[PDB]
Amino acid sequence: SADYSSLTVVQLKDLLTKRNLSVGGLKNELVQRLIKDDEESKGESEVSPQ
Repeated sequence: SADYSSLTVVQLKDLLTKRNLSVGGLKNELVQRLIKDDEESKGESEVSPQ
């Protein structure tokens, strides 16, 4: 999630291509995009109480 921001634009763009993510956004956009996708895959915090 944070390691992405540490990577270069080319590096981030490469990971996005492999992940099939939009690389049109700025570096920060690429980081949040990878962060969201990674968090979403893990399940993310979302439950419906009853």
